[PDB]
Order: sequence, then C-alpha cells, then structure tokens
Amino acid sequence: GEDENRCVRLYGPNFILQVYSSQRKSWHPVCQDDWNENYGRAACRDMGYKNNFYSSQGIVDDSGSTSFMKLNTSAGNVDIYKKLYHSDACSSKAVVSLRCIACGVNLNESALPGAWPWQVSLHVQNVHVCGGSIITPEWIVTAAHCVEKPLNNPWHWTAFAGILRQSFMFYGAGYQVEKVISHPNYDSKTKNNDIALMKLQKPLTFNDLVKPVCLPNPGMMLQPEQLCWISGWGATEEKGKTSEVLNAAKVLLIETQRCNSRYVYDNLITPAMICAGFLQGNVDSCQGDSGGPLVTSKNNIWWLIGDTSWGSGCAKAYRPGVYGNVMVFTDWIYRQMRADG
Amino acid sequence: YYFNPNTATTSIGYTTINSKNFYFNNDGIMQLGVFKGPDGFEYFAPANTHNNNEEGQSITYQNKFLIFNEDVYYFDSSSKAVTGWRTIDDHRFYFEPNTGIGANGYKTLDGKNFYFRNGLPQFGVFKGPDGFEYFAPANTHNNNEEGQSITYQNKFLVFLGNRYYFDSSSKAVTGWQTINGNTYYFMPDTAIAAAGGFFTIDGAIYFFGIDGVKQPGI
Repeated sequence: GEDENRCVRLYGPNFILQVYSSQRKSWHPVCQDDWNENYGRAACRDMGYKNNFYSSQGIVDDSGSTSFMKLNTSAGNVDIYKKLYHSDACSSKAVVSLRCIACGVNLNESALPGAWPWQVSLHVQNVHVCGGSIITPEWIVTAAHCVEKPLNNPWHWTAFAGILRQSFMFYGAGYQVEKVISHPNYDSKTKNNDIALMKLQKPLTFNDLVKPVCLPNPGMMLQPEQLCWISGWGATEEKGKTSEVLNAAKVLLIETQRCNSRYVYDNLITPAMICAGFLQGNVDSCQGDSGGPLVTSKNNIWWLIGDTSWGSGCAKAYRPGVYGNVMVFTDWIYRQMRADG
Repeated sequence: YYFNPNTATTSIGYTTINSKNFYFNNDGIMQLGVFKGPDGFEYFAPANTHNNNEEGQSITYQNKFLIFNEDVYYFDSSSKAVTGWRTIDDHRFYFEPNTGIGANGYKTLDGKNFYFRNGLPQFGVFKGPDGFEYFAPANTHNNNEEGQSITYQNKFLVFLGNRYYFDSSSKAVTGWQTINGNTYYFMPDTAIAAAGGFFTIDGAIYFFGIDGVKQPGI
C-alpha cells in the first residue's frame, strides 16, 4: 500500500496538504488540530523533498469540501499516515497548508542579475547546448532530446548558475552532473514526454542570484492566455548563435485547441505539450533556449509551466514554440526524487 | 621601448633585462602576452599580475589556463605553454604548433578529422572541406577517439533534436532527399532536417512532421 494508501499531495496555489483516502477513492485535506511541525516534516519527506522544510500553518478552508483526514495521537509510534482517519468536520475550523521549500521569489532586452535565479546553462564540451531550471538544491529540469542516446553519460554535462555572460562561464567552474534521468515514455521521433532530470553531484547554494522555481500544484486554473516569460541564451536575430547575454521575452500562452489547428501544427501537439507565442511576433524562444524554463506569476509566486521542446521559425510567429507540460510530469518528478533518497 | 645602454640599439625578441625577461616585437615595441622563449613559450603579463611583476615581465604561470584576447593557452608545471595533444582534466586539447593558440575549425590530423572550438573537439555535425561529418563521442565506432570523425553511411543521425541523414560516403546530404519513400529537406547551411511546422523553402510552403518527413498537403 505504497502506491496509493500512502500518497500525499500539496494542492492549489495555497499549498493545502492532502492525503489520499483509499476507502472513498478521493483526495482529502487534513485538519489543523493536533498538528505540529514534525508531521509537516514527515509529509514533506514522504513527498521526496528529504530535509527541505519551509513553513506550515493553518488557513481558513476555501475549497468548500466538507471532509478531513483527522490525525491521531494515541495510536503509538506508528506510520504518520496510519493515523489520518476520516471525520465529518473538526472544531479547529482550519486546514493545513505546508510549504516544503522556499521558491518562486526573484529580485524586482537583457535580464539583470538576480531576476531569473533559477536559470542554468548546460555545457557539453565547453559550449552552451541546453538550458535548465532549478527545482531543488540538487535537481535540474531539462528536455529529453538534450540528453538522448549519443550524449547520455553524466560526464559529458556541466551546469552554470547565477552567471549571466556566456563569456564568463569558464571551464572547470560549472557543476558536474552525477546522473541523467530521461522519461521512459520519451519517443525520439515525436519527442512526446520530452523532459529529463539531471541530478547534480553537489547541492546548489541558494542566494539572491540562485533560487528555486516552484512546481505547478494541482488545481491552478491557467487562464486561456496567460502572461508568461521566457528566458535563456539564444539569438533574437535569426541565422544566429548562442547570445552573449541572457535575455527575457514576454510570451502569451496559446490554447491547445488553437495551436493544433491546421494553420499552426495540425495535431502535432499532444496532451503533454504547451504552446506560448507572442502576437505580432517579434518575440519567442530560439536555439540555446531549448531546455529552458517557461514561467508565470500567479498569486505572487513564480510557477514553472514547462520547458522548451521545438518550434518552426522562432520569432517568425504563426509558427510558435512548444514546451513540455511540467504539471503532467510532476508526479514522476516526485517519484524520481523519492527513490533517489 | 628598451635601448641597450652600451650600443643604444632597440631590443627585439626575447631579451633579459636586470634578470627580468621581456619580449620586443620586430618594431622594438614591448609586447604583452605569450611569445616563444629559449626554453619555450612564456607569458609576459601586465603589471602586478603576480608578485608585483613589472609590465611586460615574464611571470611564473603554469598548471592553469590563460585567456588573452579571446585566445586560449595552457601552461604546464614548467611555466611553458603546451602545444599538441595534452590531457587536461581527462580531456584532450590541441594547440597550434606555430602560435600555441587553441585550435579552431576543421583540422585534419594524422588521418583523423576533428572540428575544434577553442581547442576542444566538438560533438555533432560540422562542415569541412568535403562537407558535413558526424563527429561523434569516443568509442562510438571502431575505437574512434573522442570527437573523431567516423564512418556513418545510409542511416539517420539524431542529435539535440537535430535529424541528420548521411549517404554512402559518410557525408550528410543536403537539400531535397528521398529515403525509404519519405521525402526530406536538409538546410544547406546546417544540414539540419526541417521538422515540425510550416517552412518557407525556395519561396514556397512545406509542412514537415517532427520526425522531419514532409507532409504532401497537395
């Protein structure tokens, strides 16, 4: 009962802790009574975050559902999720909110230092090949086509964080990647499920210039056309190369029913893919921005939407770019972090 | 400029002054950078670069790299710039015998062809005197060295999302091609097979699936 009756999930933009109820086949929140920091740490560790704990507090219930996995005290030194049991309603009037890692905060054309602390550059043979996105001190998200077949040893890659100038990414100064994990479903032709995990050999030290980017929690309600941003080293000019500077471009999401139209991609886009162009063109991703982060701001937190997959003109819009859906893979990401622990 | 106190002649080339070594060009101008000394290449660094060294004085500087006006060098334990193949941190670099700079571009060597960028062989497809070639990692085919060009005939190559196709001569094709009944197009300036959306080729419109195969569309 470890692939069901022991699964916890944070929910919503407010980080509402939940526990699965096999008896009723549902996700339920947890009442705040009897709860302390220790069970918050246990719920974080179970979720693959290991020792990362940020804050837990009670928040007035807003989802509206009337049911709770109430905790026990006299059960003994047993599994934490051996205790959580159902109840009609607690008297504390508060549900638990649990943040396992501080993320999604940045300092307030080219991008200034500390504006995208979660951006990294990946160096195969001293040359910028793919970007990335920090999610924890020792895990970076990128694409599967970056690390496929010929290039798949962790000994080929190296990461640079907090440095803005490609000229300033010296040899022997990056972070060595100690493992490369590609999604098993990844299909080299359709590039479906194009996401890879690249575990660094040493943890990243977080400061004003280096910081994580939060993962998409379930139930985010992305509006039809958000206002995202795209970052990475590329070339705004076509027929270009890896830009000397890190840039950033406002991009607008595109509905999958429009992006799969026959003027755009005629069903090329699968459920695990996301489009984000910009009307009037003049802005999109580009080479060297493949494997880079697409992020948005909702409820005061920078969220990770996806990572770059492919395009057909790259600032020649009416053929916009495509990114993998981080939300869909988040459970596999959690599993991979959990097993490695 | 330095003039000999005895003969008043301007110094040229490697010169030792008050036990301090300096280099002067053919015009007698003191130079900063790397030049060949009697025992090998030496670095005449700016002032105060090491132990309050004077401007243009050779400084002890080996067992680390050197970036100077986009040029790359490396000095061994003897403070002399290294040339030829050298294994640094389990990686091989090649430096020009004449100048010692890091290698750049296609460079045939002893029957093995590479494509250097700042002295480090690169992986992938890069144009050479005959065309493009699959410069591949080590031991990818017949005990080939790291980045050495390898024989890759009549089969596709996928690399960072780039789909190349090679012919019988182990050179990547370009322009229109037909393979196993599937019509392709490969960008002439990169040999990258167009893929994934409408493309403007020869002043027309062509749609290619992300496998790269063309879509007729009439």
